[PDB]
Amino acid sequence: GQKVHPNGIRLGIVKPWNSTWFANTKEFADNLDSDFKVRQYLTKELAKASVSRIVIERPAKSIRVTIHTARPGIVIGKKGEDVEKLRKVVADIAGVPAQINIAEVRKPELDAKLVADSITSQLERRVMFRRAMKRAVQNAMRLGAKGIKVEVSGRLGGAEIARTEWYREGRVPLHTLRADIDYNTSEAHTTYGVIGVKVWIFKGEI
Amino acid sequence: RIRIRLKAFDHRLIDQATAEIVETAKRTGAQVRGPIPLPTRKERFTVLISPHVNKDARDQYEIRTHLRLVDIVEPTEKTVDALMRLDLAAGVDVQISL
Amino acid sequence: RSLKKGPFIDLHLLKKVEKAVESGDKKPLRTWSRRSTIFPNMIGLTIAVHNGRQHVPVFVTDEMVGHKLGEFAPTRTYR
Amino acid sequence: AKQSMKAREVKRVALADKYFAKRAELKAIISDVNARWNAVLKLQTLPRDSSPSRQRNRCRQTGRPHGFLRKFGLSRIKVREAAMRGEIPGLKKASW
Amino acid sequence: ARIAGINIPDHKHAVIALTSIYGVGKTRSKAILAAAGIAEDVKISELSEGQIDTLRDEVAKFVVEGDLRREISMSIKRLMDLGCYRGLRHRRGLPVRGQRTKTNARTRKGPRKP
Amino acid sequence: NQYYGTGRRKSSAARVFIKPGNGKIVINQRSLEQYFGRETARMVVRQPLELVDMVEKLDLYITVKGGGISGQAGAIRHGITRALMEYDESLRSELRKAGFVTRDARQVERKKVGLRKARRRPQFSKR
Amino acid sequence: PRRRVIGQRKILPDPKFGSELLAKFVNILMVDGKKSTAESIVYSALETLAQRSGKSELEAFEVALENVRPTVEVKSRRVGGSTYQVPVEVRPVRRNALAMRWIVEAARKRGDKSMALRLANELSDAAENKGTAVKKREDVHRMAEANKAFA
RNA sequence: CCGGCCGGGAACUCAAAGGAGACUGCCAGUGAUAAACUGGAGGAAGGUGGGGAUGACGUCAAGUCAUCAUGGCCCUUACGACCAGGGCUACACACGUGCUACAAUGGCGCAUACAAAGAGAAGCGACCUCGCGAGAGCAAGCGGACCUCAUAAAGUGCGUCGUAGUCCGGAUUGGAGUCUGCAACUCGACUCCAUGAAGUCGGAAUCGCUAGUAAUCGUGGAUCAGAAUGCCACGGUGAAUAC
Ligand SMILES: [Mg+2]
Ligand SMILES: [Mg+2]
Ligand SMILES: [Mg+2]
Ligand SMILES: [Mg+2]
Ligand SMILES: [Mg+2]
Ligand SMILES: [Mg+2]
Ligand SMILES: [Mg+2]
Ligand SMILES: [Mg+2]
Ligand SMILES: [Mg+2]
Ligand SMILES: [Mg+2]
Repeated sequence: GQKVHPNGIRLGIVKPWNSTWFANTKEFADNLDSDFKVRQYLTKELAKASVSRIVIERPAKSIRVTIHTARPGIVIGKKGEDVEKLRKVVADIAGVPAQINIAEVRKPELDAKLVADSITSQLERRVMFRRAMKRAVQNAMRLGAKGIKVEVSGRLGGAEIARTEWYREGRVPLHTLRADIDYNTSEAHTTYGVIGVKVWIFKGEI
Repeated sequence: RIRIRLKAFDHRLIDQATAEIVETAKRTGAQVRGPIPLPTRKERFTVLISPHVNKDARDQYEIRTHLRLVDIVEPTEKTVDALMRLDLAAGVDVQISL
Repeated sequence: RSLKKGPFIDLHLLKKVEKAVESGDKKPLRTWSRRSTIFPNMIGLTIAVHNGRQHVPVFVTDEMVGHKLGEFAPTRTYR
Repeated sequence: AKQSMKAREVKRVALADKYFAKRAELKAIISDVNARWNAVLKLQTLPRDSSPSRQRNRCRQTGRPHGFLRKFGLSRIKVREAAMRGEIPGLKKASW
Repeated sequence: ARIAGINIPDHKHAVIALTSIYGVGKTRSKAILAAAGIAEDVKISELSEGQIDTLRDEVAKFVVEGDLRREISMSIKRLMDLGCYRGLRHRRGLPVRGQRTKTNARTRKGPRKP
Repeated sequence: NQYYGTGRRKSSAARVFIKPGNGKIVINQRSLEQYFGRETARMVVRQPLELVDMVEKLDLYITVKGGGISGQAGAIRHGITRALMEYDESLRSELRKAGFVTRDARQVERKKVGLRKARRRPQFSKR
Repeated sequence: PRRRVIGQRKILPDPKFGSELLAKFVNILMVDGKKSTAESIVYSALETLAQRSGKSELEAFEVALENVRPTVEVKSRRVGGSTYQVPVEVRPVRRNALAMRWIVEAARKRGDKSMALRLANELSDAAENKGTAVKKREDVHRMAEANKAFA
């Protein structure tokens, strides 16, 4: 293994950051755990609500928390209802009060995470891995996407002896720092083990 | 007479709550002793990258932390309601008195 | 060699030393307290010092005072 | 890393402030030129883990007692995992 | 030019000459030539008998030489008698202080052969 | 008005002020001698006045901080030829050939995980 | 040197006299980058040599250096099985990079008290070619010339 | 109050945001009238300027079930859980990685000039005072370009040592102490007095480094109550050599 994480090396440039708050040495840790505690609960909840990314901020003695989903309604519930029962517990876990916006995922086929997640959720469903990989890569090149690669790994279909197998269609310059690359991950928990999904989606540049 | 300390890890941002504050003053009361840049303290965290062994691997991260001073000389009650209530920028730490 | 301000000893031991002074020694005397400094009020007793697997007998004497109870109960069996 | 080895460290922070810092500063001055009446130190028969420095310092997420870092309360393994997903504000792979 | 022990040292600066005694480690020698009222960089030529035996008293003060040797070797037995750790160690020819012995305990363990 | 040149070298920054006058030289409020004019490179502060004459034609009072003995005496040396600025660009051509114009960019190179010091590589034995 | 042939930094001619040549000398005798204390030891041996020879300073150095100066050296050449020592006519510029190195290196392995002394005694012994260093010439000669056969 | 210290001063040093700049593009030679190299110009920087980050498809069933995760397997009043004391620190040996030396390019005393870069509230700790000392009491400032850590060392000047197992070297051990910590026996670091091994430059063999590098010199940091010769980072002085 020897590929710099694609998202990571971009943060400074072209890629964002899924936490943005400021804190000093003291509370910096206490915050991290909080954050990784809220993204924890929330992801187990909106699991079947196609969530692709959750940002956090703590605007002075308060916690904001945006939730990038490709099923905005399902997250929000009957006229606000759900978001309430979230905010509720999300403030119970942050130790402070909690707003909680719900960003919309246009063209989810373009989100690496929601891509992987489906491929993951397809193996658990019990589907051909070559098939899923190929659906993914298509409806993607379809709705734009100057490129995409998805690879899987480990007992593909059942093998006693494990494999990787990828699919690079288009352009995916992982060495260009300008290049917009949405890179994410998801693991299938199957009856014969655990299958790792990486997906790269090449969007543009500058 | 009154100065406000600004810090945040993002730079292309802190000076846009600075130049913002500054503006929201030289418009109203004013005076304002410009925005001072000031030592950007940068920590560095250097850690081993392989789960097991390989002491030569290692990733080398840092955290820059930028400052700005402000200083406002003439404190007009309008200027004083001009910071107040017109502020924002969630990831920016601001310090009022000293 | 440390301490400087009040030599150290475990209670349940030091009270196991006065349950024999006023009384007159019994059999040995078990302590795991390899910690404690030895006091003049222990000379003549036999204190059983744990070394890992059992308690080594140690007659206390007119110069095992500024020493630790553990000094007299070897812990690694080498030969 | 083994619930019980975790539970241990929780019991230790608990005691670490039920007594010590509180009941245990009765020793701070109790041992300082106020000479004497030996009952002073002797008092040390408290829970043991009551003492703060009986605490280890473990990756808040995993429990790893090694490769720990205060800023982030995590192990270098989880730290880099979060770092590459943004997740840790400000933090990027630095160079110079 | 003997002073103190059977030892007979001199023919160079004093402070260094004195060190010759078994019981002076510079610090003691500086305290001696000082409490004798003597310049420390002086040779012994000029150092007429007058000043010499004044020193002999200043050194007499401490348990130097043979008396030191005896005293010190006594203290090492005391250990061995008590049968404590630091003693058992002296009788074993291995380092008392705690130095590792898996390797490099050589000064104490004495040169290698088998 | 004062005629001036900066000049800085390896972590040292010296600021050099000129004024026609004597051949006297101050640095850090101190004699050329009294600072390092009696050490490794005393002669090199003078240097920048070679093809460009003096002995006591112009005065120069300077300060300097950062780096070390030769870094500080490097900066200053650079600031002199940079202040000989004022007296035209006709002299700052054999100040070029003198090598005094250039900014000595050689910095100290970083320690780097895996090595001992910049280049120094941990001895490795095969077995 | 597989390809990128190169030139050579040209150090700054001696701060006391104004000579590229000694700057090479000092740098050579120099150790643990102690230039300050390095040039001290050279001029203090040049001081004794200067007057102990009288005949100036500059030129006293050169004639003692004119000795240990070599003209031919044996460059190895591992070919078909044999190491084959091949004599080659050595450059003028190297001709004293050595000369200076053997002189400096000779005075180091020596018994006199201080290094300045030793240096002076090598300069001088060589002045009248009868030193350790001059023998390094009366040997690198011997070792070439024997392989004279080869050419 | 000869302290940038108070007025002040917006020049300069710097601070940190944004900008220009270097392109073989300009002269020339070389080469197919090419690519390129070469030398010159100007220029802070000439030929990817210096450094970093960045590690393709893949090779070694290479390493990690003990970071975490996880298919399968096994234990379940024991393969789990609690506590005390011990051990991971053992010692005939062998190998790897390092630290300190063997000394006058040095040791020592005294005087004295010049860095960079980090760290800090359950913290950094000034001052004053006591202690030869490690430290101790008391106590100010500072979440810190403010205050503290903190007086860089090589170096320079004088003087001393005079080639000796030495005024080189500091092991080992006796004695007595300091601080942390519930606790310094096993096994903490440090100090004072004494102690003064091996070691006079290292066989066969073998490693590093092409320039602000090697070599040498001090400084900080993570972990951390305490516990660095290791690790990570910083500048000081500063080479030799490449047909
Ligand atoms: Mg577990
Ligand atoms: Mg600990
Ligand atoms: Mg060894
Ligand atoms: Mg590239
Ligand atoms: Mg294995
Ligand atoms: Mg499981
Ligand atoms: Mg171990
Ligand atoms: Mg010595
Ligand atoms: Mg040597
Ligand atoms: Mg350096």
